[PDB]
Amino acid sequence: MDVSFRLSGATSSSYGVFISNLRKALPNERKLYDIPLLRSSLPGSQRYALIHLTNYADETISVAIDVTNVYIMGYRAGDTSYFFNEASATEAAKYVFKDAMRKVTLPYSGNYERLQTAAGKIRENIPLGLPALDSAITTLFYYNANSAASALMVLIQSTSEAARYKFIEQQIGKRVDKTFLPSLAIISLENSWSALSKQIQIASTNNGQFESPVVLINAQNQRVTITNVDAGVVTSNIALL
Ligand SMILES: [Ca+2]
Repeated sequence: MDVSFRLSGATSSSYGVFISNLRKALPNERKLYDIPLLRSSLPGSQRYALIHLTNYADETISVAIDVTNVYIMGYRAGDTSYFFNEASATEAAKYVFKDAMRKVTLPYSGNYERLQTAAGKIRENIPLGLPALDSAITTLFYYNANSAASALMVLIQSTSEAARYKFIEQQIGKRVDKTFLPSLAIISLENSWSALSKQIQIASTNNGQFESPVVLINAQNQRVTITNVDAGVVTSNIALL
């Protein structure tokens, strides 16, 4: 289906549906503990998915996602494509937005270390929420090299990260007419996603137990360590492995 999200008329529920639809567009190798396990490898023609986002002023950006790991590869605004300077994104450009009249290769890869350096700010200090996403879209639709990095981080957390965790989806979706600075808990989840997924996978081969504890930060700003699949983050939060 055409997976889109319109900020004009948005509600917490319409954002939840958009994120649910985005997760459903991702092929699954199978499920582990009721959580979809992403395909570890796919041929280019089956590897990328698109989602479309419209800001309050009815301006739209289309976003390319690598279905193997939910990473954002690039976006399109009108007749121009923009891809991250990284191997996976170069491949993505061979399969999506192929008919863009103009193409540009962003100055950096899609990793937070590179984007934070390019933006001069860390995720902790960049407001999220639906109004934040509207502004990021406007900022990306009228591309400017000096402002794209920060907006891309808002876009990425609003899509990929929300898709990976129900807590993140919920937290962003609840801010309909206000923004908010993400908590260390949100940052901890994003940072620990590959480590956590890997431990859940390993847990399935170890009678439900992690081989390496995963230390996280909860909503109360407290450190808490996860060691098995009975943990709330595994049973009621992570949505993709
Ligand atoms: Ca994998």
